[PDB]
Amino acid sequence: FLKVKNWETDVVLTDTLHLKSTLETGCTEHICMGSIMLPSVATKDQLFPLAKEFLDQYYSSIKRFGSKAHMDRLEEVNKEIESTSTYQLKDTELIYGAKHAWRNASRCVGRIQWSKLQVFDARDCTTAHGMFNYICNHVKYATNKGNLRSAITIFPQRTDGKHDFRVWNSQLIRYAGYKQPDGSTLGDPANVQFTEICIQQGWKAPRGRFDVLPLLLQANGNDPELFQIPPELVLEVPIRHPKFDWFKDLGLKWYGLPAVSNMLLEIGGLEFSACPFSGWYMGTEIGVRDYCDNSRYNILEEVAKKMDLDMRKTSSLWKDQALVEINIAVLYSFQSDKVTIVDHHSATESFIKHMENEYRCRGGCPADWVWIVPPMSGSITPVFHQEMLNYRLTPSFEYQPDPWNTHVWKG
Amino acid sequence: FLKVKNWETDVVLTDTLHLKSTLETGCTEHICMGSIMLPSVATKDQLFPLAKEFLDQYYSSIKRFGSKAHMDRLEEVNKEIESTSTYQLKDTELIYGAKHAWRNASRCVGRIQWSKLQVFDARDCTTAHGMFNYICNHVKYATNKGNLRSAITIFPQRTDGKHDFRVWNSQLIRYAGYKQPDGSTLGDPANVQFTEICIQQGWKAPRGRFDVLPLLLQANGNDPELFQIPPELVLEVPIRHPKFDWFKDLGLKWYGLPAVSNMLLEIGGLEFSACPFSGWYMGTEIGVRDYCDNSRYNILEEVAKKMDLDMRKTSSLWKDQALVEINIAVLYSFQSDKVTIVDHHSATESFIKHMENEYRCRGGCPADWVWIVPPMSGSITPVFHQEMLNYRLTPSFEYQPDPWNTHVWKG
Ligand code: HEM
Ligand code: HEM
Ligand SMILES: CNCc1cc(F)c(F)c(-c2cc(C)cc(N)n2)c1
Ligand SMILES: CNCc1cc(F)c(F)c(-c2cc(C)cc(N)n2)c1
Ligand SMILES: C[C@H](O)[C@H](O)[C@H]1CNc2nc(N)[nH]c(=O)c2N1
Ligand SMILES: C[C@H](O)[C@H](O)[C@H]1CNc2nc(N)[nH]c(=O)c2N1
Ligand SMILES: [Zn+2]
Repeated sequence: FLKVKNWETDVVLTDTLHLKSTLETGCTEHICMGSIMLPSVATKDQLFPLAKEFLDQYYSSIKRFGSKAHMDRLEEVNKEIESTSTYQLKDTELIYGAKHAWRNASRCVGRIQWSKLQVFDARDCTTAHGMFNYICNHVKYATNKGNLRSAITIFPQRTDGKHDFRVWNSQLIRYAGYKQPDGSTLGDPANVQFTEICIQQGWKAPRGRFDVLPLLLQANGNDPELFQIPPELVLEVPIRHPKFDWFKDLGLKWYGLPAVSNMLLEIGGLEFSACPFSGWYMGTEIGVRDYCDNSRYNILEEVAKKMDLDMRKTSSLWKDQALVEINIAVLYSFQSDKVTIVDHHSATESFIKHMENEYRCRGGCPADWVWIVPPMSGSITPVFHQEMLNYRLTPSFEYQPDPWNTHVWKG
Repeated sequence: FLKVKNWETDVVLTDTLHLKSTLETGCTEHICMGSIMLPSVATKDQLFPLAKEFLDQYYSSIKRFGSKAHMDRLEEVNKEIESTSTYQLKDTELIYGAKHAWRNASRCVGRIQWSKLQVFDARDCTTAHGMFNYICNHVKYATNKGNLRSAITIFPQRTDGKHDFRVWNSQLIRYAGYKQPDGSTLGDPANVQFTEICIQQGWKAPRGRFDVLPLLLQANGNDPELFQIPPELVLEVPIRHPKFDWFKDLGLKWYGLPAVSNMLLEIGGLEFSACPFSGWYMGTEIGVRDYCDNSRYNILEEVAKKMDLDMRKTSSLWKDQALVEINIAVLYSFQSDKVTIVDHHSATESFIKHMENEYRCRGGCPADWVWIVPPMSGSITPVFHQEMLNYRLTPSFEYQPDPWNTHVWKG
């Protein structure tokens, strides 16, 4: 019945939710792997315990634990796992499972919103075109004219393994990355291998900077196909500073909608290999990681110059100073456009408040300190000072291999 | 034989040193405690294995593993643990053990220096006055006119338990903290309970801000006694900015020498309860933690004002902007005074290089990501992007209770 302390407010909370934890973390009694980025077909025997566990907590949630309805649904799913060696989720069960996959995502600082999630049931989808249509309506709904709304679209679950629905993009909206004749890189270096796959499958690249990538959609295990998101559905924010008018000359912009598409949603032992989900951006993901990561857009070089900073000396903190301006500007631009965004102080304060609620009415909140603390100004945000216990609850979002490493291809 | 990756350079290194790990981390297979700050008399039976292990690696180090000298020293220490149920370290063994306690300190970003350590053997000390004298010569030597040098002074080891040598200060040099009649706090709020103990034992407090605290020294389990470090031995740096002359008006200064005095040094199963050790400061400990921690000096309030920043809105990043100036100033002040200091970019780069050396010639480097990453500008330093394995090797520095919670007092 462990305790976690906050070393800024002296607040203690008691965690018992970790007792319901099931999966393994990577750590042992003699080694901690909490800074490792990714540490490590199904059968019908394994499937009923997972189904039972999920069903027991779902009916526990609607305040009908063990009622006739719960007992009949247990027997019903049991027999469906006899008949088909799989089963199907109720609409209500799918919405509960998705909302709790988010709720349980220990690397997510935005979970105070977890119960406000819009679930789009695309389990009737059969083709890549159908996926494109579903994905388009997700983008339009979640963007909502810049008044962004959280959403997830859930495609058919894995069955045999070789019939998988997969979005090959890592995010629904990403900027292209092309290498150069002189060896360097234009666009987004993260995506250079994906940008090349698109071209290998027929993409005709407008080889510039902020070129939105096309979708690569694989349906029912078939080879994936290219589709272009109507550019009117792709909302973008131009980045200006509220002081420095040379900022516009920098010519930077980002897309409004963060939408992860490469993860796996697990519910009651069922695996949804395509489940794109979207929220809104925290400022630092664009301004610190996207723009100033050394292997991403890498703009500290220029923003420092155009401020005339002492770049000769490492200890002038020219890099730090240019970093704060960039994030004031990303924020400023998004807000003056009514496009939803959150600064890393408001987001981290909300997560402390979210943590308090979870410990009260749930007995804990799995949390990954390495990922919750923002990538700048860490100790002036309250989560730096907050002990967190990390553990794996289900339903959950999991990593999965890139599909071009697994897909027994064909044509 | 685990692997750790750097996600900025794609470099991989292989860790086998973790196999020599002995102590437990707090984590299990189902919970990770890597963000918990402090997770959890000796006998003669437990003592020989610890002595043997330490001796086997010491003689392995001087390239005489298993020689006659090693076999005789094993038998000699064995028999001394028969005779006294304890044993005594050789001068060479004490220096090796201390240097490796540092080398093994997974929370320390400065370990590239671990083999340059000056060891002061105070095991002949018998009185609090003798401790004062030893501590004074440590301060003078390590300060070295601002050309700081690393050092440790090792007082008699624990024997029965009730005869402990302890420095009651948490650091040799700290600023006093006094509460106020109006409820607030002057000085350093961290130390308000220690500042009060000093007064309860007879300290006459010059109730101001940067008042250097007196030593509280307990010798051979006796009640501790107060001593004032000659102020000429306490080097201090006045904090000015290289742009903002209102900075001097702020009237800030810090002491040059970071010297931890409350930790326990463990060598071959022997426990040195008083082992003050000192290096030089990394800029962010003063400028970010000491000055801008909410429960420390808490100056973001004023530095923001005197810059005229948008403090009405949380998302103006006024706090971030005022943070970068303060750390440019702490650094600038220390350097213009020839007083050794390191910026968080140079320090974190050196630790990557140190990590590479350890994996090569040692098979690993225990490392605590939560503590290695600096408390500001985290992801623009290379350690943010560096996976680290944490594990506990011995010799080691350990936490221990504050002595005023344990000391069976008297007079
Ligand atoms: C509501 C607005 C949201 C905000 C402000 C937010 C914030 C964040 C941030 C800053 C990250 C770190 C991303 C990174 O550094 O790679 C993250 C990760 C994550 N978010 Fe949230 N998020 C939001 C909505 C959502 C939604 C709707 C879901 C799922 C339904 C979700 C699930 C996750 C997951 C699973 C991760 C982990 C990604 C990984 O491990 O690579 N978030 N979130
Ligand atoms: C050579 C210059 C050094 C630098 C730049 C340096 C840097 C640091 C920093 C920034 C911390 C974090 C302190 C905190 O946030 O509380 C730390 C912790 C630590 N340092 Fe180093 N250090 C140096 C020398 C030393 C020496 C000489 C020793 C021991 C002989 C040492 C042992 C430790 C230990 C044991 C900790 C952990 C303290 C704790 O867990 O609370 N360091 N160091
Ligand atoms: C591989 N890391 C995952 C990842 C990469 C990105 F690019 C993101 F934008 C987000 C993300 C996702 C959501 C729903 C909200 C938010 N604020 N960020 C997550
Ligand atoms: C309880 N945390 C430990 C702690 C507190 C402090 F105030 C320090 F200054 C240091 C420290 C120690 C050394 C040898 C070098 C350095 N750069 N910092 C460590
Ligand atoms: C090595 C380390 O685990 C890696 O850099 C992690 C650190 N924490 C992070 N935290 C967030 N939010 N996003 C990230 O990509 C990372 N990267
Ligand atoms: C909760 C958390 O473990 C605590 O704030 C830690 C985080 N990392 C730290 N890292 C350093 N270097 N120093 C600290 O005091 C802390 N505090
Ligand atoms: Zn761990």
